[PDB]
Amino acid sequence: SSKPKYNPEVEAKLDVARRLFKRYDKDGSGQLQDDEIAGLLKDTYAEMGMSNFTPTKEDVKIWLQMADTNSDGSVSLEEYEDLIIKSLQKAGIRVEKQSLVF
Repeated sequence: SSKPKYNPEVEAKLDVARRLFKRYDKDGSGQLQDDEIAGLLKDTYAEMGMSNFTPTKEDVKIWLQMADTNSDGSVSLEEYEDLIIKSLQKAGIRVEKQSLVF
């Protein structure tokens, strides 16, 4: 149970999906639909800069379940963030863990 803490180069990749997420969630309750994720990613990647690299449906189902803990059965932004990470690796983007020093 680790948080999305990576280099400042990859972190920016999450800020994008975070700005587009709210653009989809009409309920404005920080919650989004799963079936909408497929289409949401289409515009997400574009803003991320990733080209010629679409998130496979076989993988998406995995990323969701990986964060589909015991709940109503919906997808939120908190989970949608970590998803992008695994979706970026498939493209060939190496993401390592970093830690600041107080």
